[PDB]
Amino acid sequence: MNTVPFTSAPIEVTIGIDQYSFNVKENQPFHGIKDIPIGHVHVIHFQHADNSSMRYGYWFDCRMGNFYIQYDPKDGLYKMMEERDGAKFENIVHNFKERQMMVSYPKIDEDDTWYNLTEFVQMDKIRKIVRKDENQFSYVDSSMTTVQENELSDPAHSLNYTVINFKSREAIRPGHEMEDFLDKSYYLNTVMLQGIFKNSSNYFGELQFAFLNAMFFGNYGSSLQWHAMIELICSSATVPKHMLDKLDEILYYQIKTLPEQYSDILLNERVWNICLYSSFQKNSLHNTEKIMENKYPELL
Amino acid sequence: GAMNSSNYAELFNNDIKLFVDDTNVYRVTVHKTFEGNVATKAINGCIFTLNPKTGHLFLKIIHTSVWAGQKRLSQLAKWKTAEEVSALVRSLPKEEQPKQIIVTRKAMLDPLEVHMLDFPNIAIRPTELRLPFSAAMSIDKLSDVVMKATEPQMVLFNIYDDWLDRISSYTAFSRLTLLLRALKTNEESAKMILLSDPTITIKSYHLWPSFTDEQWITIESQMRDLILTEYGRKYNV
Ligand SMILES: COC(=O)CN(C)C(=O)c1cccc(O)c1
Repeated sequence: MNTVPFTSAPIEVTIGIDQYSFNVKENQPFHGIKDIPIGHVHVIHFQHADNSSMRYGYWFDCRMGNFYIQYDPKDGLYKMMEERDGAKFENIVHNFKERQMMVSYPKIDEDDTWYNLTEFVQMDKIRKIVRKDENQFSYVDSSMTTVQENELSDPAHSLNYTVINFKSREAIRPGHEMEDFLDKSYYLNTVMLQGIFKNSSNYFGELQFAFLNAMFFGNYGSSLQWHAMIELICSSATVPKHMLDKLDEILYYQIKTLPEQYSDILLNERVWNICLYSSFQKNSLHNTEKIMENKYPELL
Repeated sequence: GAMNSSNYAELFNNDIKLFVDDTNVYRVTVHKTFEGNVATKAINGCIFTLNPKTGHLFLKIIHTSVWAGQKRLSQLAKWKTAEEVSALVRSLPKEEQPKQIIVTRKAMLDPLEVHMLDFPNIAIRPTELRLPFSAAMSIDKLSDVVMKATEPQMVLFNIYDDWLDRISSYTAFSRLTLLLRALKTNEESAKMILLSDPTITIKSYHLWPSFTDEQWITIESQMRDLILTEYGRKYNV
């Protein structure tokens, strides 16, 4: 178990860690988060009490270093930093742990939700989507746009997701125009899986990361990307049987974790109705279809 | 964006553009099988690709052999149309290629878009107008050449005959759409009006009769009357 400590909390803020969250009052004696499960990526995120604009946060993996947060009063936000003095951090962490100034990452033992939402997400792939190589951790916020959104403005602050575009030369073989547009298997299996992602695990990692950025930051481009990655699979007649089964598990836990009051903005009617009820894989997503129907039958 | 009454004069400016109509590409007569089931038999069709400024018509004849052993023909027809329009553009010299293609039915947008990926600067536009180009097979010489075809074939016409010697493109298009609207609403009556008196002929190199300017006014009036009529006879007004 690892710990992400705080110098202090000078402004009132709602702090999230993965799917959990708690409210911290202005100058309350908060000094961090302990008992963080090792073995998964994590995301700590923030919504200031005074400006609910800009949800922002940091993707990190406690295996890659000791990370701590100090409020920056010039830039006006909680920043993640990487301590290089391992004994300073441990003396500091222990000191705070003895004063019980930390919240405990509140994982129920039965609960596999976080694992299931981050199964294929690796820090190394996050750091290629979010380019800032001087830090081991990755900043994301509500307003950041994607490479693809930019093509249709600051490149240093972009989400470099894999561009998917169903009416593009990459997607459509000269001479198979109709074949490839109505059955995207070529583009899924040859272009993306074999060519770009190399394996389905990396494809699923990006899909899961896009969902989590949509959910935790309301990042519109990330939601576009999540839906595009689902639609490419559902609109392919030929999908490895193992991918279909795992996709069902993936989406199941994403829909299960979504706030009930956000389905209006984060869920795209056309994609889900096509994916669950018309596409090649309309019958291959029983668990996802089941929870979509018992939980959001309005959208459909 | 979509083409409508507001931007109607853009059709006759000096940017090359084509209308593409796919109504008559996949044509079937529906009949009964000996077992009393229903079957379709295809007949020859055509793509109606028209330059509204110049009248040049690229009539790609679609021979029934193109459907042999194919499934979901109505969907195939849209993709075949888009394949053939893309091939026509690639066949034209660069300075003759269109800057826009306007499809008469919105279901042609994605098919044509995907076939024209090599031409990112050719705009594919739908239209809000309800153009009567389906009636092109009511023009006797076009119907004749389609039905006689024994192989795929492109036939070139000027759908305005020699009208542009005397009238503008705007006026020629209006006359064309009036004639075709009339043939579409009551083909029998329309053809009676056109092929009326025995001193009016169709030149061998033309599609329509050789009306004087005054006779065209009379003809056009008669066609308007027919269109409103049928609109009464239909609606009872
Ligand atoms: C409290 O006054 C200090 O000088 C020390 N603080 C809390 C830090 O900067 C700090 C906090 C957490 C971890 C770390 O590695 C350092």
